[PDB]
Amino acid sequence: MIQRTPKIQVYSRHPPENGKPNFLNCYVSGFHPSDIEVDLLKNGEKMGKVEHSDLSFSKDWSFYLLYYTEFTPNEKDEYACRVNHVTLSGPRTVKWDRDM
Amino acid sequence: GSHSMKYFYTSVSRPGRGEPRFISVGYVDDTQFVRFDSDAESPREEPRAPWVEQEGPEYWEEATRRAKEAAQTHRENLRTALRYYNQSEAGSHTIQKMYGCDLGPDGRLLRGYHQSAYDGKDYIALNGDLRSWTAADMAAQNTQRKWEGNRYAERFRAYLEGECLEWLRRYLENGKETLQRADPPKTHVTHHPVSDHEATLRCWALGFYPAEITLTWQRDGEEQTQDTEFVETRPGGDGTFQKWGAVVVPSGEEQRYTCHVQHEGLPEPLTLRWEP
Amino acid sequence: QTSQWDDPW
Repeated sequence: MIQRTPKIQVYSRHPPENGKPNFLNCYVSGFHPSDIEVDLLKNGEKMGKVEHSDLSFSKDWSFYLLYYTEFTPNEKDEYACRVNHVTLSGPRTVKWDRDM
Repeated sequence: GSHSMKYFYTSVSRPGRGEPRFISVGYVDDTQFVRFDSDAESPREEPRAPWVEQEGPEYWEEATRRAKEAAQTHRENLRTALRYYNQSEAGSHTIQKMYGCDLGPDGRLLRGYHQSAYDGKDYIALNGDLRSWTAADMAAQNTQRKWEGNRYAERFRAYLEGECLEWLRRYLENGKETLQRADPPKTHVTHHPVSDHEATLRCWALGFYPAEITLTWQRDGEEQTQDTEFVETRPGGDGTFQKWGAVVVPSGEEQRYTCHVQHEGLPEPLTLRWEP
Repeated sequence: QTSQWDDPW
């Protein structure tokens, strides 16, 4: 049996403008099995109210999910996405980069 | 242009933790509208789109019934698969099934879908003719003998060509405003430092629908594939999609690269350069 | 709506 790693993308719903309310998105895809832990982090801390989509998969059978929360991008706050899966040696953190 | 309704079933066994999980999600094109999770306190078909909420109680009750039957069936399927591959009762295993219909422009079934996998690998799939099956291995051919014996293909063809297409059309009408729309992407090129003699040109396409889109790079008119990176199309969470394609370009050569965008929401395919 | 038919493996 083969198990596949999660591709991780951290981005914002709308273009990031300081002071303006927005949505932080962590899209995880191409993994298997479906079990997976995903957390949105503000300054290394787990965010409060984080929603996620319903489990689904692509044509290559790999699963995908979107986690997202409300956030207001500013200057001092640091945002990231922490993902853990059976294919990983441990949780993987991907920082939110406004250029990607 | 052409539309489709697809259902996705996922069944996950979990030895020593009770019954397997069974999720079913419904999609019209790139828009989810229904869910069913056996791991919910009170399992039942739920609306995930606004244009389906107005469906009568009969609809939701019957859908719930069908969902439950499917769940049980797949719970049996997992054990059967254990028997076919001669596997232990301790391991966790997965069965996935995607099935649906592509409503063509002629109003007829452009393509029918009914394919399933075991532990992430092809298991059995309905062929294009919608009369024959393709089994991935010798274990799936048991299931093939079974489905051929009961003329399952005929029944399912009956479903695809009829009820499936019809419900698809109804969904398309009730959600015309969000389903029958083509939103073009907002595009733009950004520059990023990489090396003392190299850089990155990132082409951005945001807030478009449907997801289908073509993002390419060209060097002085000739397609460019080397030193490129095209991330998987991602969701905005608001019913839109995003995508960017970057290229590593030697300093001073920026003006020679162009980005090309194709989307049904665009009257004419776009050509972009980095602008000051 | 989902399909009425879902034959066992």
